[PDB]
Amino acid sequence: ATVGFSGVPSDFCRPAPTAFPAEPAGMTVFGARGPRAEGHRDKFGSRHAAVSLACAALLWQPISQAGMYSIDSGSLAKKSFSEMEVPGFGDAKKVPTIESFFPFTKNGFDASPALFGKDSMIVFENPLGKCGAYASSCHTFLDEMGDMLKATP
Amino acid sequence: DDLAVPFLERPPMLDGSYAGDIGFDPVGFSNYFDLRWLREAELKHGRVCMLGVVGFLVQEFVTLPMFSNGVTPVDDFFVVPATGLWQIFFTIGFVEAFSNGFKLTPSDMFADDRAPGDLGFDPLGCGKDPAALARRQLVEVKNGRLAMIAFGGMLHQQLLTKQGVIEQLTNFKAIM
Amino acid sequence: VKRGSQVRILRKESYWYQDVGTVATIDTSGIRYPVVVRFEKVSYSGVNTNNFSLDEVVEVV
Amino acid sequence: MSPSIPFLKKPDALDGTAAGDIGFDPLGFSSLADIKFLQEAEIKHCRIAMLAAAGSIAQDIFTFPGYSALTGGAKMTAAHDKLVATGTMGQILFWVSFAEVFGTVALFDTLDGKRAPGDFKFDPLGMGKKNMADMQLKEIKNGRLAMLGIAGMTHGYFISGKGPLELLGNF
Amino acid sequence: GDFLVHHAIALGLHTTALILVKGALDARGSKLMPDKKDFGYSFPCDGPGRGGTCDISAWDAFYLSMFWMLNTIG
Amino acid sequence: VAGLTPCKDSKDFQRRLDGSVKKLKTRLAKYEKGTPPALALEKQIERTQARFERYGKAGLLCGTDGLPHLITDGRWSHSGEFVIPGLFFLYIAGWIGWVGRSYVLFARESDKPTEKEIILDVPAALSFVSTGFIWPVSAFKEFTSGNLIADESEITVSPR
Amino acid sequence: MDSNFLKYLSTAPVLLTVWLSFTAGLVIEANRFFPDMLYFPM
Amino acid sequence: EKSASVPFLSKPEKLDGSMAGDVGFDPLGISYFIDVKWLREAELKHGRICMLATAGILVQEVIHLPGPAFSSKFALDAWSTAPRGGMVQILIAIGLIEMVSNRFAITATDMFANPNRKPGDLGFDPLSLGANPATRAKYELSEVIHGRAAMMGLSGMIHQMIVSKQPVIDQLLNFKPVDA
Amino acid sequence: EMSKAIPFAERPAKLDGKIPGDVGFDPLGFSDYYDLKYLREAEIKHGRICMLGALGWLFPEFAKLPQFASLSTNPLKAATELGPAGWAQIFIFVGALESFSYEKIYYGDSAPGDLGFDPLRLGKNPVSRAHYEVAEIKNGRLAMIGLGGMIHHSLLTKQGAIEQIMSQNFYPSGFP
Ligand code: CLA
Ligand code: KC2
Ligand SMILES: CC1=C(C#C/C(C)=C/C=C/C(C)=C/C=C/C=C(C)/C=C/C=C(\C)C#CC2=C(C)C[C@@H](O)CC2(C)C)C(C)(C)C[C@H](O)C1
Ligand SMILES: CC1=C(C#C/C(C)=C/C=C/C(C)=C/C=C/C=C(C)/C=C/C=C(\C)C#CC2=C(C)C[C@@H](O)CC2(C)C)C(C)(C)C[C@H](O)C1
Ligand SMILES: CC1=C(C#C/C(C)=C/C=C/C(C)=C/C=C/C=C(C)/C=C/C=C(\C)C#CC2=C(C)C[C@@H](O)CC2(C)C)C(C)(C)C[C@H](O)C1
Ligand SMILES: CC1=CCCC(C)(C)[C@H]1/C=C/C(C)=C/C=C/C(C)=C/C=C/C=C(C)/C=C/C=C(C)/C=C/C1=C(C)CCCC1(C)C
Ligand SMILES: CCCCCCCCCCCCO[C@H]1O[C@H](CO)[C@@H](O[C@H]2O[C@H](CO)[C@@H](O)[C@H](O)[C@H]2O)[C@H](O)[C@H]1O
Ligand code: SF4
Repeated sequence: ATVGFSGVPSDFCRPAPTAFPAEPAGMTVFGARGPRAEGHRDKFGSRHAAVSLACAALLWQPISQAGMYSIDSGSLAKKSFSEMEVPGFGDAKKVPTIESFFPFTKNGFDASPALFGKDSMIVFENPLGKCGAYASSCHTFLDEMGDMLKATP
Repeated sequence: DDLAVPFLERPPMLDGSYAGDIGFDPVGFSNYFDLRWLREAELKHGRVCMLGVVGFLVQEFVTLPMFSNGVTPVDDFFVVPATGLWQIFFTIGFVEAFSNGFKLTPSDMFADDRAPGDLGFDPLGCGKDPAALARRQLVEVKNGRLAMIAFGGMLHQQLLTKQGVIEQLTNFKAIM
Repeated sequence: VKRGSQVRILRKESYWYQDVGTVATIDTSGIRYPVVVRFEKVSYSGVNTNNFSLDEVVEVV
Repeated sequence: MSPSIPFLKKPDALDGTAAGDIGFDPLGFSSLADIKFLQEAEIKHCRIAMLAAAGSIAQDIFTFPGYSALTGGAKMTAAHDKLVATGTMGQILFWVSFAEVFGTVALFDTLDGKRAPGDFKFDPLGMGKKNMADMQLKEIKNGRLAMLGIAGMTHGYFISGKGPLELLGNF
Repeated sequence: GDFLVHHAIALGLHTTALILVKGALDARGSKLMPDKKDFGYSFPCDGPGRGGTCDISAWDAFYLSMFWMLNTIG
Repeated sequence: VAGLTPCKDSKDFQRRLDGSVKKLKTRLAKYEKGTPPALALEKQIERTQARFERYGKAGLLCGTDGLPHLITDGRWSHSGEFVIPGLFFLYIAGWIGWVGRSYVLFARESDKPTEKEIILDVPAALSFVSTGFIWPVSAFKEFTSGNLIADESEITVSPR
Repeated sequence: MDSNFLKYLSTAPVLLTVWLSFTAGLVIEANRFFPDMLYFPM
Repeated sequence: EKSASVPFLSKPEKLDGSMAGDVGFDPLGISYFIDVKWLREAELKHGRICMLATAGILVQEVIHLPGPAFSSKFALDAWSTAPRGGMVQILIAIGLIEMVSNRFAITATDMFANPNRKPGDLGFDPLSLGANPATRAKYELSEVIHGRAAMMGLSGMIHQMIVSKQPVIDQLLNFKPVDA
Repeated sequence: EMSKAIPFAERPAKLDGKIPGDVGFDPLGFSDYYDLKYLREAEIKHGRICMLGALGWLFPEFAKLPQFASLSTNPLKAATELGPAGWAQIFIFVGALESFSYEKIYYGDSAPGDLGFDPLRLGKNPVSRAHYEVAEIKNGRLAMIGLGGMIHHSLLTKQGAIEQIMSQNFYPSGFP
């Protein structure tokens, strides 16, 4: 007989390679273990991925709160970069800026150095409330089992 | 001899040949890109920023008769005619092309193996002396880095306070 | 061609024209159609064998 | 066996050479994770918690002028929220992240074995040249005590609304 | 309704053309009777050999299309 | 709107709904309340009303006959009428054909292909059935690798 | 189960009947829970 | 000769005990007709998805992302209330993940073409926790048992949510026995 | 043996990496079936078309010829507005250009995409020539992607690319 779902094309008369690549043992965090070109793990290894991610976060910190901040009025005021007008580009007085790449305000997301901000913050809702596993105001599963065992027909 | 970051190993590609090399490459850009290209970029940034700092200082006090004066040097740019700005841009492009000999890309910029930052510009012949050449290479790179940071600071603080650098220093107001 | 070889038929009137069969025997006596080809596909008449000449068969690779 | 837990066998990944190593790993997290990563994490937590505990106590004792005006007299995590709106926490986080980029580089040097865990070569006053092992044991012990202490202070604040010293004065 | 009857007409035209074109192109020979041009245009059949060869002529294709042409014009 | 009126606002569609509901209610009037026939007819009325309301909101266009008409020209406003339904078909049909062809080849390279075609090897058949979910890229891969299209000189043909 | 009985169940008509009954059930249940779908909803 | 899990039934022939979690449990004999490598890959994928599913159903009842769209303690209601574009994005991302992680070998005919490919091994070990031979077997057994437990738990959670119409924690705290 | 683009798959047989712009990316194997020189020429022509198209999708939003000032900044609306005569003249110009391509494809052999157009003699240096060939291929690819996106964005928003960016209606409301 045939055992189905072998995963081997030659068993099913399907095209396949003849020499399969060997599997090297190397890992990249935020990457995978598999065949790679020579020097790939050294040049773009876990160190590369992690340090690049750290740089990306440090650059996110300015980007998240991107905007022209001015104290000319006597208080710190934020104005979108889109407000600025640029000479020498004909009709387009107002030109794309970083907000084009990162439209936080359009979606109503209050970004911050850390991902979430005051207006847009993770919401923690307490599930327990005032309930108790037994002999509580809330009628729990254990309460149901106790009542059932003490019930009277 | 001393390393910029003692707890990190000296980067492999930084062997001290270039001026100002204190083994500072913690993120290892030299392991990805050609160090000649990186040093050319560093020197170009530093020179542009040295000129930019001197311009920030002069523009706040002295304005050319043909142009109008903005409140701050960053606003002088918006005040000045757009055609004039375009002319400056195209002149800079022509200068770059001619100085690099129409070898403007990483592929061919150093095809003749010219020293990074060496565009043959020495009208007064200041760098004829070798020892003076080395000392002035160190001075150039250090002053260029300091001017890079200083131009960033001047740009951002001028945009914030809406007052020139010296005007801000004379009338310093805390942001909050 | 030799015995036990795959040969493609080149006879237009043949049920197996441009199809591959296996040479079962080649008669050197000097008859008109010496080679004998077996086929897995049966013809309309129900025969899976035929006699062909050396010019009506080409060895396949 | 384990000096700390006599009835449990010494963890395999704990040789005992590291500062503060008393064979305390009943759950075997060292067998799961690289011990260099764990040592770096422990030293980091130790230093951050020491600064945090000293900061809670020192904020109870004294407050810088201007910061009181901006935070409206808020304390601990409420001061955190007020000064997030202020923008000061943003500066602290920016510069701490700038430090932590090179911290990541140093972490990978540790994992490559070139750097000892937690060794940033920062000793301007030269206090560790006499007995570095002794100082390291002191640092680890004080850091563990500070982690527990900052836990206690923060949860006491969550319970009562009062800082460490104010709580102790108004239990 | 016009759409549906139009596509019925398309079916009719295409099937009549199918029968007629097949008859014309296989008139000279097929794999069943590879020497049909020898027998001509309107021979009855080739016998019950080779599975049966009823209606193996191009005339038969005409005869079979005529049913379909009548259907389509209907 | 193309050449007709929206079905949500057509007196003909409303009249058809009314007629259907009235037929069902006349059939219901002769059955006691709560009996299986009454419940069945009530459910029929509810289904009719739901169908008509959903057709109205779907954005279907309706002619003077009061019946929805389909715009199968390519207009994206009416894609759900022919194109998306037809894409689902083409997906399923390519799946079926690809797995069937794969099984034909699998049986071809067997001891008894005819036995495999009358008495199937259902483990391998289910294998192919599973494979059929990426049939577009698989079929194009076969085409470009040359395993799909046979040469003109390797296919039997009748004499001219 | 007997391998001969399993081969019989693998015979073509049995498999065709079972597969088409399964498909008919699929269509019938789809129409039972989502009836009167003259269009893809968009 | 007899299975360990079901004593009266004979040991499944294809289950040789090499795989983690193997107690000879295959009463219906799927392994006879389906390759155990494919079956184990499927088992691990199901168990991993159900581990994540149980964790999500339990966690997103107490903590949510900001916004009315993401504010739903009931998981079946979250399925509908969460932004549909986001859900389609997740679907596309899962498809790309399947493709790349399986290295274009995503079918029953080619999945295990490479001898190096092992059932359930997609090259996922970002922190390299599985490089220790001593703990590797224990980790494998824990993963299989966790997948099984999470599969059962997720099925129970989904259907008890269908019945009660309340979250899992909310149901257990305010239990109301089924009435019609 | 292994593709550069996809490290876990074998290199396509026809794509050996020698030709410009080759990273071994052919997951569906077009190169095995179709003539590689024809494919390269088609890719180069598509890239040139889309480079000009992407430039002209945005240029009217910045400046318009005085004759076509009234025409919409939306490129599709401007296409509708132009009128048969101007479109006929553009078509004749394009066909005259494509007569040379017809001659080079059907009655000549040459490097793919080589129509003899190098008036400024920028391709004489071999190293710069290699960089420029790869740059043309890659900029063409990016322009193809960008212009397809731009066409679909203009379909949806019924506005120009810069106008869409400025108004931030990045997200669709459904089919048009
Ligand atoms: C509920 C609705 C319904 C039903 C019951 C059917 C039923 C049928 N359709 Mg289908 N069809 C439908 C909707 C429906 N269709 C719609 C909405 C469309 C528009 C997209 C089509 C388009 C369509 C086509 C294009 C074809 C059919 C065919 C068929 C018949 C055979 C299918 C077959 O053997 O599949 C099993 C699959 C195979 C045998 C594999 C080969 C054939 C498939 C269809 C190829 C699919 C992939 C291929 C690349 C598509 C290229 C199409 C292009 C050349 C136009 C069958 C009677 C076929 C027919 O009539 O042939 C004479 C056929 O070719 N249908
Ligand atoms: C790198 C800097 C630079 C260089 C090397 C350079 C060289 C030359 C040369 C020789 C090669 C000529 C022949 C020339 C001629 C003119 N230049 Mg020019 N120029 C530069 C910079 C600026 C700026 C900033 C402005 C400007 C202008 C004008 C005007 C028109 C004035 C007017 O409009 O009255 C005329 C006639 C002004 C302008 O256009 O103002 C709208 C203006 O602001 N230029 N310029
Ligand atoms: C690196 C380096 C240097 C350095 C340095 C520096 C800056 C060193 C700084 C060291 C610091 C700040 C150490 C702080 C330790 C704090 C502890 C242990 C707190 C414990 C709290 C407890 C137990 C508590 C508590 C409590 C709880 C739980 C709840 C409360 O209700 C009650 C209570 C308060 C009792 C220098 C500059 C010298 C240079 C040198 O070359 C090297
Ligand atoms: C692999 C790997 C990694 C990893 C990882 C990760 C992310 C691992 C994550 C693992 C997770 C999330 C495991 C979750 C298991 C859940 C189970 C067993 C639930 C059982 C529920 C039951 C029995 C139930 C029930 C119930 C029901 C139905 C009825 C209710 O009335 C009661 C109740 C609620 C009790 C990392 C990223 C670290 C990298 C590393 O290099 C490699
Ligand atoms: C041959 C030759 C010559 C020459 C020449 C010439 C004239 C060469 C001209 C070359 C040109 C015009 C190249 C243009 C490339 C444009 C690209 C790549 C655009 C990409 C857009 C993207 C990615 C985008 C986008 C976007 C999308 C889609 C969505 C938006 O919301 C956002 C955004 C805008 C970002 C000369 C004449 C000198 C002679 C010489 O002897 C040699
Ligand atoms: C004739 C006509 C009719 C109606 C409309 C209109 C009036 C405009 C007029 C003209 C229409 C025209 C010219 C339409 C042209 C459409 C175009 C150019 C569409 C372009 C589509 C491009 C697409 C998908 C590109 C997809 C790219 C993908 C996945 C890339 C993914 C990749 C990634 C992310 C990593 C590396 C691998 C790979 C695969 C490269
Ligand atoms: C970053 C550049 C990447 C370029 C490649 C993008 C290619 C394909 C993009 C497709 C368009 C994005 O898809 C989008 O459509 C949905 C329509 O309901 C949007 O749905 C929602 O989007 C916005 C919030 O983000 C809201 O203002 C809209 O009112 C809402 O419709 C989602 O924003 C997203 O799912
Ligand atoms: S039945 Fe067909 S074959 Fe037999 S004789 Fe009559 S026509 Fe010829």
